[PDB]
Amino acid sequence: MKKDIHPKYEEITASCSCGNVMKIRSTVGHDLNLDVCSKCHPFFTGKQRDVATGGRVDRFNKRFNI
Amino acid sequence: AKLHDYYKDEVVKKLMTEFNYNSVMQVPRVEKITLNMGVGEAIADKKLLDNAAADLAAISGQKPLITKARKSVAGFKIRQGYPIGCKVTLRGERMWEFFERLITIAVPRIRDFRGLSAKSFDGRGNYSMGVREQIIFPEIDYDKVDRVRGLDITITTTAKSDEEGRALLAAFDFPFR
Amino acid sequence: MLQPKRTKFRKMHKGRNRGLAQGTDVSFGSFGLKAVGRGRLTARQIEAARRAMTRAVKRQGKIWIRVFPDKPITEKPLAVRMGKGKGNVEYWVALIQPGKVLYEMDGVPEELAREAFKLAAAKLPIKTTFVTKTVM
Amino acid sequence: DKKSARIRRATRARRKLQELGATRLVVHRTPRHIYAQVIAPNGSEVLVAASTVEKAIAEQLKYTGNKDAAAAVGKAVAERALEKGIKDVSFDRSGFQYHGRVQALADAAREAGLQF
Amino acid sequence: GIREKIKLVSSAGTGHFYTTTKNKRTKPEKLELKKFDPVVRQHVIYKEAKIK
Amino acid sequence: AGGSTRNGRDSEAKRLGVKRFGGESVLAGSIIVRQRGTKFHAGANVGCGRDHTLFAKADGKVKFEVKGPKNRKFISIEAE
RNA sequence: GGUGAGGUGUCCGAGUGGCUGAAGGAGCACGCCUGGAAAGUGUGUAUACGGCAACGUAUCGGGGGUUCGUAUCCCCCCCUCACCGCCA
RNA sequence: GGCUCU
RNA sequence: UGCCUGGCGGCCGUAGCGCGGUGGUCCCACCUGACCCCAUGCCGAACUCAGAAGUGAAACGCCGUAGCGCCGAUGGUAGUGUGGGGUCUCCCCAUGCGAGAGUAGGGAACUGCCAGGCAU
RNA sequence: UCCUCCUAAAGAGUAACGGAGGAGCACGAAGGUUGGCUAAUCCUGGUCGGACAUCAGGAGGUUAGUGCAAUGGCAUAAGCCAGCUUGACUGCGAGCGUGACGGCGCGAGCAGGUGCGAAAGCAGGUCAUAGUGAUCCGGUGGUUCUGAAUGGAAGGGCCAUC
RNA sequence: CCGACUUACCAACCCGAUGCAAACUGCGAAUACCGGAGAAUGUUAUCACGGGAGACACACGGCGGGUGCUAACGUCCGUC
Ligand SMILES: [Mg+2]
Ligand SMILES: [Mg+2]
Ligand SMILES: [Mg+2]
Ligand SMILES: [Mg+2]
Ligand SMILES: [Mg+2]
Ligand SMILES: [Mg+2]
Ligand SMILES: [Mg+2]
Ligand SMILES: [Mg+2]
Ligand SMILES: [Mg+2]
Ligand SMILES: [Mg+2]
Ligand SMILES: [Mg+2]
Ligand SMILES: [Mg+2]
Ligand SMILES: [Mg+2]
Ligand SMILES: [Mg+2]
Ligand SMILES: [Mg+2]
Ligand SMILES: [Mg+2]
Ligand SMILES: [Mg+2]
Ligand SMILES: [Mg+2]
Ligand SMILES: [Mg+2]
Ligand SMILES: [Mg+2]
Ligand SMILES: [Mg+2]
Ligand SMILES: [Mg+2]
Ligand SMILES: [Mg+2]
Ligand SMILES: [Mg+2]
Ligand SMILES: [Mg+2]
Ligand SMILES: [Mg+2]
Ligand SMILES: [Mg+2]
Ligand SMILES: [Mg+2]
Ligand SMILES: [Mg+2]
Ligand SMILES: [Zn+2]
Repeated sequence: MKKDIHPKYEEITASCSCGNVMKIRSTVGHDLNLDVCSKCHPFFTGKQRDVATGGRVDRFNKRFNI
Repeated sequence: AKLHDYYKDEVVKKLMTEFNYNSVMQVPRVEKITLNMGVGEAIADKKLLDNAAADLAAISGQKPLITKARKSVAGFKIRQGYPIGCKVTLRGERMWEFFERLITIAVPRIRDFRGLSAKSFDGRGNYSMGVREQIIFPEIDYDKVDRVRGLDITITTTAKSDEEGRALLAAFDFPFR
Repeated sequence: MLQPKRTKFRKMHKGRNRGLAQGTDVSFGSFGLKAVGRGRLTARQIEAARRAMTRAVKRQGKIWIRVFPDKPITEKPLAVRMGKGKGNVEYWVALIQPGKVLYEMDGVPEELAREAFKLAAAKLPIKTTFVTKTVM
Repeated sequence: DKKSARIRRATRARRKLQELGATRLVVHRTPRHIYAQVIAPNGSEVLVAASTVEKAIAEQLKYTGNKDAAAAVGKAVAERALEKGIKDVSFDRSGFQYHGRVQALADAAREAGLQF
Repeated sequence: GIREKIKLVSSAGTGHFYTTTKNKRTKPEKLELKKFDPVVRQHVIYKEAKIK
Repeated sequence: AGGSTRNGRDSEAKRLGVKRFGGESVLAGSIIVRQRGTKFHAGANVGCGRDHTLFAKADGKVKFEVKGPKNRKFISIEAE
């Protein structure tokens, strides 16, 4: 790489709401506090729940009884 | 080089097993990652181009190569030689470290992330995806914005087929679907 | 009337018409009308003989036309002196050597092809003959 | 690919020396070894040759593909050329950069007595 | 024929000059070249002057 | 009376070609071929001019020959 | 018959390559005044095809082409204007 | 100041 | 002397593609790393340097294979120089030259110098 | 008037109010050198982004490119990038080509001095072929060559140039 | 919105077969031309320099062609 032209690329620490700690090299400089990581993202359970089609007959039978 | 070490220890053993390769060199490997921002609106002013290179330089710690028009087309009002985009090639450790920050931080920072496509592997293992918005990277400060951009990522690997790249990224727990 | 759609050039030299032909054998169909004489045909003569055999077969069978008029022929107007440029393109011809198969035909009997090619040959300036598909 | 582009990169000066009638020193460079040979102006036969694949040269060395090996080779080929009476040649880089092991070889041959 | 003609006067004190052309619209800046002066038998900077 | 034209022009013949053929003894500097391109190519003791003119650098006989992988035509002066 | 010039949305009209799929105005559609009309006045103001309406393609007489790019450049066909279409 | 028709 | 490999040529497709197989002692290749020599209109990708853990996957080389490519007769045909002739826009005769295309067929190159390795 | 192709009959040349097209410039880099590179088009995938911008791979293998017309060339690239630069040098020039002539052209090599390159070497404008105008007269700079009694000068000559 | 399907209304590319070209060529003659060697022949027939010219309105016929109507005792070229 060239010497001066590229920005500073320094290892910092990024902690998250799930308590993950990951040291990465970045151009931020300061330490980083995250919101979601790949550990705590609801991609493997929540997005599965998040389809939620629901039944029309079941709503019908739910609303009363004959 | 955390993911490069994870490649070298567990992905190679996995793929040699699940493909019955004769040699370990027969295994796929990632080669480069290309980060393009096609900026067609910089014909109004260079500073829009000049700011897109500054933003993408924060993402990947490289000064981007400002690309120009290969030829001239009149539908877009460009002549051969106009600076029309910016790219960054990432290889080596800086490639791996960006790929770590990507699949660990930025993909979760996508609004309404629900997976990727496994139908973006260009027939020959090389995967290409495109992000709508640069704020998913935490390098970018949200107030310090100028314009909501978008870029595209192109992971070039040594996989001959399409599935060998699909298995490689799945070995890196790449969020297909 | 057959005519090239585009041409690289608008006019052509008069040339000559010596030599033997190449489209000699009946390639595609079963029966053929072969030129014996020498000369130049036109798109009108071609289209008239096509009409005479299409009507003679009552659109039964299939007719190939092996030739195509690609040579432009210029003429000067009346009361114009011999100078002052080459004349204007008036019509299109095909140079015909002896042996050239002009037409082919199948799906019909031999005698019907004889009477059709005879009705066509009555519109053509050159002397023709009837041929069949030879094995080898 | 890389072999072919090196040849394309070399075949201009080779044809130029071919028409110059120049007795020509040919360098060939590998990651492990480096080769040298002095070729007659017909291009079909050699006069002297040296390498790091030879035992008499390689056994005095640490690694065959460094600059110190390349200088020992250019020295040996110069001492063989002057033994055979060949003094003025022209250096063919064979599509490499005049740099590093190639430059150290030619500088060694110049220092030992060859003239180019 | 917008490309007018000029002369490149020797800066060696001699009145020697080369003559040449230029586009003064696209090259407003003066031409300075180092050319041979056969009187002094040296390479001397010549400068653009008017053809007069 | 009437007419005109637009096709009256042509240029002068440049007298190209091969001035000295094979087996033909020449002096140094003698023009062998005048040509536009390198329809021929310069071999031994033969130079190529500014306009791809082939001239002899030495004295001797002309040798036409086809060499190279592209089967290009080379002209050489044999020694004599 | 030859030469030269030309052919613009409903109309007139400017319009010599890149903000001319169009100035501007008139006309037309819509509104307001008016008992109702006009004339004052104010507002809009291409055609088709295509998508889904993001918005895109075509057309400067028509048709073919140079060019990244043509309403503007070049050719062809027509149409028109002007001049010549003579001496015997 | 002038400002048609029904 | 045999085999293999590398370099430089000769020749320029009977020498090239394709398909299948095969090679790692050496060589070669990929390959490891890069603070340095040097380099990237970004990037050790390339170039370069320091090396030698791994693999022959790719590349390369070798072997095989007629799907092609290529080469290619013999005879004839076309043309044509000279002379002569006719029904003279075109042909014929004597004589000399003699194609192209196509057919049979060939055909998966040959060879030189140096160097190295393993065998002998 | 000049250039390119055909006519033009396999050396050159070759006419017509014969068939088709162009030129009357441009460039201080679009020249030189060293080093490096290799297209068109299409296919797939991909944020805005669309037939067509940019990006990644593959087919292809020059169907592209050449400052401009056409033809011939061009991969060792003559095509495309960057560095350094002014050989877009001065005096000459063996020897040839082409013209009735005037004239036009190619040119190795020599002397001087220079640029690039480690070096061999290359460079006396551009891939080539169009981009032009005789003489006279007159103008400008330089040069004692001449200078109508002598010394100068005017004027003339020579070199460069308009 | 996605489409549904079935026509014969066509059709790109590619492949196979078939033709044409003055301004097409992955082929390619005969002749002609340039150069060299060698006899025989020919009143040097060759070249250079010098003195004197004339001529520069051509015709037809054969072959190869442009143009014209493969019209002209037509016209314009090459060659005899
Ligand atoms: Mg427009
Ligand atoms: Mg009268
Ligand atoms: Mg009233
Ligand atoms: Mg009234
Ligand atoms: Mg294989
Ligand atoms: Mg490497
Ligand atoms: Mg292999
Ligand atoms: Mg034969
Ligand atoms: Mg044959
Ligand atoms: Mg083969
Ligand atoms: Mg093989
Ligand atoms: Mg000729
Ligand atoms: Mg001839
Ligand atoms: Mg150039
Ligand atoms: Mg070079
Ligand atoms: Mg695309
Ligand atoms: Mg040029
Ligand atoms: Mg006068
Ligand atoms: Mg005096
Ligand atoms: Mg005096
Ligand atoms: Mg021909
Ligand atoms: Mg006269
Ligand atoms: Mg005369
Ligand atoms: Mg005559
Ligand atoms: Mg006459
Ligand atoms: Mg005749
Ligand atoms: Mg005639
Ligand atoms: Mg006649
Ligand atoms: Mg005659
Ligand atoms: Zn988290």
